[PDB]
Amino acid sequence: PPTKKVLDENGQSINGKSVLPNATLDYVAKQNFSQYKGIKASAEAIAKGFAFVDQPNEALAELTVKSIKASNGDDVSSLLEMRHVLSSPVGEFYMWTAKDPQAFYKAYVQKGLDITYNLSFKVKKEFTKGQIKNGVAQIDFGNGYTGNIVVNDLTTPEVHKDVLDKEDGKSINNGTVKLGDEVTYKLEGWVVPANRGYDLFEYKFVDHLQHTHDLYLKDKVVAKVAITLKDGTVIPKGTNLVQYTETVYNKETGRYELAFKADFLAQVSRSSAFGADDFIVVKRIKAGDVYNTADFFVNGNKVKTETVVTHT
Repeated sequence: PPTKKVLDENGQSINGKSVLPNATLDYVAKQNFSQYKGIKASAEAIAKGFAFVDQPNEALAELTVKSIKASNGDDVSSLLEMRHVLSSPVGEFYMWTAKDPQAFYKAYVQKGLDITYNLSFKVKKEFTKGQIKNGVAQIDFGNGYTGNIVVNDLTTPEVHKDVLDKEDGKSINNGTVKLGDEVTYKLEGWVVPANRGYDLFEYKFVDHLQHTHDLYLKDKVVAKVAITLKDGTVIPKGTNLVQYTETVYNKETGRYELAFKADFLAQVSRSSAFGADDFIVVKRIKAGDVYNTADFFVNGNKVKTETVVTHT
């Protein structure tokens, strides 16, 4: 039985874990010949040859073969012929068959030397949920054997903005605000799920404040869920996360950023959820209609909130 794993940056397996739209899926697939060590196959069995099959589902796109190596270190790619088929599998798939069955049998199969295929793919931009699947099979001496299917959920992030009279107050969206008064923008972060196959290096809001009408006073960032770090420390929901963040505000452009420090985010356990809400307090200093939107970035993935309005 041939096998396939899916690996993270650190070379660890993440079969069954969730990933983000910009993931690179790094697959390691094994054509298993170690069980044939010492075999004495007949010549007609040998002449039926050897082939390895990889079948990705509709989620995956741009194949790169990064290497094909035997377990003794040999680069064997020039001994195989790759085909991409599209019409024991029966739809769309990749296949590698040995060009010279005899020589391949002697050098690799009869010696029990497994071949490892390192393949990477991207996710298609129009696959925004469900399961990313990749399966393998192998054909030896004309007999086909399926191996395992590796499965990963694709989670597209999602965020919201509201405008409030103040924190844990009420929405005033499309409402009126007296001149000189304060309002609070709430940016609702995505809860990054437990059972993910990646660590966080970026969790960040960019808010384009309408600086001609709104004066940035201050901000506050709070945990939306209990957060568990790798060493077991639990950070209660509702906790003020300020010292794990950096805020910057350019008064000439209205650009506001709040970002978590990479060193903190690295401490969060892959089996904890993670999320924060950001409250931005502004003072209304001019009459007219005041719009607000934000962008949210999680590990290089960008999404936008809705646009809110208030009137003065």
